[PDB]
Amino acid sequence: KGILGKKVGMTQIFTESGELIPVTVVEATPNVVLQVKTVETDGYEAIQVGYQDKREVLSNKPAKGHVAKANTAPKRFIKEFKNVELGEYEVGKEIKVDVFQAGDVVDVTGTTKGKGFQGAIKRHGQSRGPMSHGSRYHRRPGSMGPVAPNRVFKNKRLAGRMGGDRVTIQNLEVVKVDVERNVILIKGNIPGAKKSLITIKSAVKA
Amino acid sequence: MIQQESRLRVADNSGAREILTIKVLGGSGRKTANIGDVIVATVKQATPGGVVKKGEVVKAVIVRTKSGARRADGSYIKFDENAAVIIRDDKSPRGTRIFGPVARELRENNFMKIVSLAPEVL
Amino acid sequence: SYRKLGRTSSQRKAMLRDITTDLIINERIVTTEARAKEVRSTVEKMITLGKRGDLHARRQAATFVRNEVASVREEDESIVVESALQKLFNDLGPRFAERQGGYTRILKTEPRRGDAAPMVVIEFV
Amino acid sequence: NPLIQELTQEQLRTDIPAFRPGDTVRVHAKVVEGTRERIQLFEGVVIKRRGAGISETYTVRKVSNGVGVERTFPLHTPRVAQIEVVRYGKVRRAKLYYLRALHGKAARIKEIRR
Amino acid sequence: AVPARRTSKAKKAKRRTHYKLTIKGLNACSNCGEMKKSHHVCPACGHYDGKDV
RNA sequence: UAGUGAACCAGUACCGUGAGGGAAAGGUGAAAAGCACCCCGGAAGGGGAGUGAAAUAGAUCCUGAAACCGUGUGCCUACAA
RNA sequence: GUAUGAGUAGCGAAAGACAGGUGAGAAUCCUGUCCACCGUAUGACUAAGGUUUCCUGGGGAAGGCUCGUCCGCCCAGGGUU
RNA sequence: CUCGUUAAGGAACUCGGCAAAAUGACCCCGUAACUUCGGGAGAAGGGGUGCUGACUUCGGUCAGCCGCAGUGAAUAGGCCC
RNA sequence: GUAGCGAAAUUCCUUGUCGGGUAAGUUCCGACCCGCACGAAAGGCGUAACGAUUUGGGCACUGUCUCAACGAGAGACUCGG
RNA sequence: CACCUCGAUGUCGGCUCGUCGCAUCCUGGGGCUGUAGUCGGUCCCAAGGGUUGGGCUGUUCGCCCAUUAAAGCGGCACGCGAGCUGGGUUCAGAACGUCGUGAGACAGUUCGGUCCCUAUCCGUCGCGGGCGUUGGAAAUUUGAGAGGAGCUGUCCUUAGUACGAGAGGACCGGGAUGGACUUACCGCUGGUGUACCAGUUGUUCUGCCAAGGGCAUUGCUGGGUAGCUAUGUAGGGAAGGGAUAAACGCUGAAAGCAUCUAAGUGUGAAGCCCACCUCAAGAUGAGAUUUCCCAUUUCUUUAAGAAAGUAAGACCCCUGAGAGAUGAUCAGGUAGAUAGGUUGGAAGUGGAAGGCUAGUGAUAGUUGGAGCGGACCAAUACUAAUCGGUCGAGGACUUAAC
Ligand SMILES: [K+]
Ligand SMILES: [K+]
Ligand SMILES: [K+]
Ligand SMILES: [K+]
Ligand SMILES: [K+]
Ligand SMILES: [K+]
Ligand SMILES: [K+]
Ligand SMILES: [K+]
Ligand SMILES: [K+]
Ligand SMILES: [K+]
Ligand SMILES: [K+]
Ligand SMILES: [K+]
Ligand SMILES: [K+]
Ligand SMILES: [K+]
Ligand SMILES: [K+]
Ligand SMILES: [K+]
Ligand SMILES: [K+]
Ligand SMILES: [K+]
Ligand SMILES: [K+]
Ligand SMILES: [K+]
Ligand SMILES: [K+]
Ligand SMILES: [K+]
Ligand SMILES: [K+]
Ligand SMILES: [K+]
Ligand SMILES: [K+]
Ligand SMILES: [K+]
Ligand SMILES: [K+]
Ligand SMILES: [K+]
Ligand SMILES: [K+]
Ligand SMILES: [K+]
Ligand SMILES: [Mg+2]
Ligand SMILES: [Mg+2]
Ligand SMILES: [Mg+2]
Ligand SMILES: [Mg+2]
Ligand SMILES: [Mg+2]
Ligand SMILES: [Mg+2]
Ligand SMILES: [Mg+2]
Ligand SMILES: [Mg+2]
Ligand SMILES: [Mg+2]
Ligand SMILES: [Mg+2]
Ligand SMILES: [Mg+2]
Ligand SMILES: [Mg+2]
Ligand SMILES: [Mg+2]
Ligand SMILES: [Mg+2]
Ligand SMILES: [Mg+2]
Ligand SMILES: [Mg+2]
Ligand SMILES: [Mg+2]
Ligand SMILES: [Mg+2]
Ligand SMILES: [Mg+2]
Ligand SMILES: [Mg+2]
Ligand SMILES: [Mg+2]
Ligand SMILES: [Mg+2]
Ligand SMILES: [Mg+2]
Ligand SMILES: [Mg+2]
Ligand SMILES: [Mg+2]
Ligand SMILES: [Mg+2]
Ligand SMILES: [Mg+2]
Ligand SMILES: [Mg+2]
Ligand SMILES: [Mg+2]
Ligand SMILES: [Mg+2]
Ligand SMILES: [Mg+2]
Ligand SMILES: [Mg+2]
Ligand SMILES: [Mg+2]
Ligand SMILES: [Mg+2]
Ligand SMILES: [Mg+2]
Ligand SMILES: [Mg+2]
Ligand SMILES: [Mg+2]
Ligand SMILES: [Mg+2]
Ligand SMILES: [Mg+2]
Ligand SMILES: [Mg+2]
Ligand SMILES: [Mg+2]
Ligand SMILES: [Mg+2]
Ligand SMILES: [Zn+2]
Repeated sequence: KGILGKKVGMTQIFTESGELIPVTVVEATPNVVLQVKTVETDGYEAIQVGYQDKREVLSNKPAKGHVAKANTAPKRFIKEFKNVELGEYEVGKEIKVDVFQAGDVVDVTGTTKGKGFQGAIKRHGQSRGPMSHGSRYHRRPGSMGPVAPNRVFKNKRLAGRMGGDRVTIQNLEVVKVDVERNVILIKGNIPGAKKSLITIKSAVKA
Repeated sequence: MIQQESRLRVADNSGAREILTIKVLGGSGRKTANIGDVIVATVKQATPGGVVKKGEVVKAVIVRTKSGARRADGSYIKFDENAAVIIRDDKSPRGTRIFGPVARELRENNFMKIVSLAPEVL
Repeated sequence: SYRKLGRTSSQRKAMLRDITTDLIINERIVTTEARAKEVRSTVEKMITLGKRGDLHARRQAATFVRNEVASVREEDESIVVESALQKLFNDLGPRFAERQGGYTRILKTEPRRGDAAPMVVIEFV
Repeated sequence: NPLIQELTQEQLRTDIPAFRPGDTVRVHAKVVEGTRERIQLFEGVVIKRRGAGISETYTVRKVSNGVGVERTFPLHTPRVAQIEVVRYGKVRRAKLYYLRALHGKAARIKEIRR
Repeated sequence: AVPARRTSKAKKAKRRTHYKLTIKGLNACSNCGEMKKSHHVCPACGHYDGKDV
């Protein structure tokens, strides 16, 4: 079980018993199965899924041809889902939020917000140097290594572009499903900026 | 958030007035203690006639903090000061009376004697 | 967001007031790309005040528009001087009574010789 | 944002009285000490209102047994059976953080009878 | 820190591989036919989008 | 780069409070005949047109090396230590 | 003499903006307007020292840490009773 | 690098409270050990400061008003053993 | 080798021993005296006041720190010189 | 010992950053026990992870305080000063004890005392351009290989059971909740928030009143949106396979017996291979799938020839942000909501100006939850993304099968 949606934002919800929990609102306009991959044709089993109808002028003839089989408008996002029952899916089939029910445990994948070039202190949570007592070492990445190798070992973490990575949060709870609004309320917070792509899947650990 | 060297008022009549934190029990690297946590402290100022006396290493439980606690229902409680109660090893308070309001978190932590003696539990 | 224009906060405010009053007076000026892309919003907000026309808008604008001589005529054998603020509320507001925003346009032109700084013309429509 | 408003519009409560920071309110806060549930009254002056929609919260301050205490409640929590406006105070700002430093008479707020 | 070895001609030229100018956005002006920068007022005739300015 | 420090406006320029220290720098052509005039350019500088045996002898002017810089390309080079 | 580093470091405390003018050419020169800075001074006099840097009219080679139509620079006159 | 702000804690930092923070003007009250009797001493520790009326002996006092805050900004000792 | 002082700016053994201060004090303070190796004008002992002196403790204070976060400006970065 | 370095290889301690070894401090498995149980002792396997906060001292060390499951031992120029500090030690000053006749000196102490360098190459962390991957393109992908992560307490129950005479008190099994660490995010609690709101001092300017602007650290002060954020919130190290280490076997001879082994066969660890997360076809071995374009023109020569228009498509240019040092990425370019403005809201502030009323007045009430309102939300082509240009295939051969 899986679906693709757009990270609408964050709010909070009162459960029964009056508890208050943070939820992330993820909207998922019905995704469409654009292609079915099998061991015969591709060597592995999975279904290609498209989401977020795209303006035609924003699409290419090759892209339109690919989606023609499913007989739907061009989709902005396309992703393959594995570990699903291919028998249950066919090109042109629709997937709605109702695939999930409240109380489900899911893995949510997103692309972390990009911070750009960041120093080691922020990027790797390393310790500053003393800010006084004559210190001229505040936000620097520490020693690069011992003398003997005459080089620097790999993974000596340094400043660089931070964020924008594929991150999965495991075992988030599906608080609610609104089919009329194609909304899934997921307990907690999930990676990615608002309007970014989000991938909900049934938790693998479960 | 009470940490080592943090000073707290004493919310009982055990004799001590102001204590200083030595440890935050509960873990090897634990840094901070909040309401309902036990600490090892030293008496930096004691009432002249009290049982507990100045310079004594004692255990205490934090009963109210400036940075208070978050309740499961989404509410919060914050106090105007950091106060603790000196206790024996079995959570029994060393003194007989408790001063000022106390946070309700102590109930689930099983400081029932302090909770009963408290003039008010919030 | 907004641009810093390589000035401190107070300096940027003063420069924007200067350029905005200059555009009000002349209706067409030449500046750099960034200065123009910020002056457009400021001057159009000033025109919004002028369109409103009430005393409250007048004073709000006066906090921003500079105290300069927009124009001078000899009317009734007497010199009539119109300030930048008076021109705004007497001419520019009524002129744009109908437009729903977008009172200015920016035309890109040659880069400046001394800097190669991209230059543009900002002018009322 | 419109979508979030719609989702949380259902749970928004409706009987919240009209009060602003500086007004004295009594909060009928439900409490459970096990199986038994009880209403504990927290009466004090509203120090702060922040947030919007479902996320709006307000803080109430009272000096009990010589110690200042503040409770922050979600404005729409079902755990608060009722909010009652005991008095309307005259203040000049939204956040009354200055009260935390004052005591007794210094912290008094004139009433206005709106 | 100072260069340990002088840079050779070949290495220097390799480095300057990417140190070049470029000219982009030039196409014929509609009004006068002179080459101009797209989205810019034609410096020759002072026309943009078919109007004098 | 020799020969006086100085072949040339040299004990000069320059340095130093001062005593004192102390340079660099020769060559158009036989003859200025030192490029009238025209063209591009604000000029500089060029291209013609001329002088000349020679102008790639045009005054930074005989010859004009090497380092260094550049243009054109016959061959080679983007799995290589 | 010429490289390398390298078209890299630096371009030496701070507010400028626009309109007009001049001009081959202007962020950098002129005029105007507003704005801003110093004001026991970043103002007004002077001694020393400098030694024409003063004024007027020209110039844009070099100097000005960019530019320059401008200058305490260059050219020509003139100025100390 | 220069500068502003900071939850809770408050020297746990460190060789060392280095740096920063804090104190800072005026008026009033009050001020220790010790002493060479001068000092210590601005010890320490506290209080007042805005605006409007009325009255003043003209320094005040009384009453009222406003703010989170009244030497409302800038410039002004941290203290003790 | 007297008085006076003494683990001292002098005590190696030494973090001497004991007491005070701290939860914990090789530093500090008081005391003791087996003074390695004090001692009376290369002065002995004490001493109010003074000290950008050295040393230990306390209050206040805080980004010194737990443990870092944000914002402003200059450089860095892109472009023209 | 004196082999490199005296035309310089910077010395203790600390900080920052770690990495490796195992002779293992904790956690894991196991044998023996003078192992009843709870604790242990010793030995074997085991380096996956973890292994602290202070007082004193320049210190390492060490003692002490308080914790912890534990507070491991070592190498890396006693790692790490072109990464930091500079307290100690080795300069010049001065002083004490001591030695010297003396200048001075230490067989010793004490106070004070300049730590320079713009990264060329490799290396390391990030990001682009070129070409390749054999027709040209748009997407989606397998995973050779690589990295990450790997910790642990307490309580409850089983059970006051097994064991023990009693005190005491379990293995195994099942739950709950923490510590430290860590991946994300701003709905909450807070921080910040220099083009948001308000109060307020001095002076000065808009001629004056009123209302405002300038400067005073953003003048100061009280709040605070977006964004960025931790101490805030959510989540993770779950379960489980495969082959093994020590160890224990089953069957079994050599060796009628015995025997875990030689053949045969099994159990067995936080360890190894998976499992979980991320990168990944420049994996030149350049993979796979879906879809799109279509075999053009001219000249040379049978040329895998040359160039020249294009097709599919991409880019230039332009409007930008959820992206960003710049490239890049992504959202758009009138086939339009990409940004600015405008309109209406929201947060936020806290009652605008101008009036009126009361008051001698400061001021208060009212008009009116007003006015203002950066980044947030929704609509609206009003302004600007105009017009345009550039690049971009015609698909080699050999041999199986058909
Ligand atoms: K010649
Ligand atoms: K060549
Ligand atoms: K050079
Ligand atoms: K060079
Ligand atoms: K001139
Ligand atoms: K120390
Ligand atoms: K004193
Ligand atoms: K007051
Ligand atoms: K003072
Ligand atoms: K002694
Ligand atoms: K001695
Ligand atoms: K002691
Ligand atoms: K002294
Ligand atoms: K001194
Ligand atoms: K700070
Ligand atoms: K700390
Ligand atoms: K040496
Ligand atoms: K054992
Ligand atoms: K290990
Ligand atoms: K220490
Ligand atoms: K190590
Ligand atoms: K160093
Ligand atoms: K080195
Ligand atoms: K090298
Ligand atoms: K003013
Ligand atoms: K001014
Ligand atoms: K704030
Ligand atoms: K490929
Ligand atoms: K009003
Ligand atoms: K409002
Ligand atoms: Mg740290
Ligand atoms: Mg090597
Ligand atoms: Mg200012
Ligand atoms: Mg102007
Ligand atoms: Mg609100
Ligand atoms: Mg000579
Ligand atoms: Mg020749
Ligand atoms: Mg020659
Ligand atoms: Mg290879
Ligand atoms: Mg090759
Ligand atoms: Mg360089
Ligand atoms: Mg300068
Ligand atoms: Mg002065
Ligand atoms: Mg002159
Ligand atoms: Mg002149
Ligand atoms: Mg120049
Ligand atoms: Mg703080
Ligand atoms: Mg605070
Ligand atoms: Mg310490
Ligand atoms: Mg320490
Ligand atoms: Mg200091
Ligand atoms: Mg002041
Ligand atoms: Mg001693
Ligand atoms: Mg201490
Ligand atoms: Mg002792
Ligand atoms: Mg002596
Ligand atoms: Mg003598
Ligand atoms: Mg003496
Ligand atoms: Mg440049
Ligand atoms: Mg030998
Ligand atoms: Mg050498
Ligand atoms: Mg071993
Ligand atoms: Mg070393
Ligand atoms: Mg080094
Ligand atoms: Mg002697
Ligand atoms: Mg010696
Ligand atoms: Mg000194
Ligand atoms: Mg937040
Ligand atoms: Mg928010
Ligand atoms: Mg006035
Ligand atoms: Mg001034
Ligand atoms: Mg939009
Ligand atoms: Zn044209």
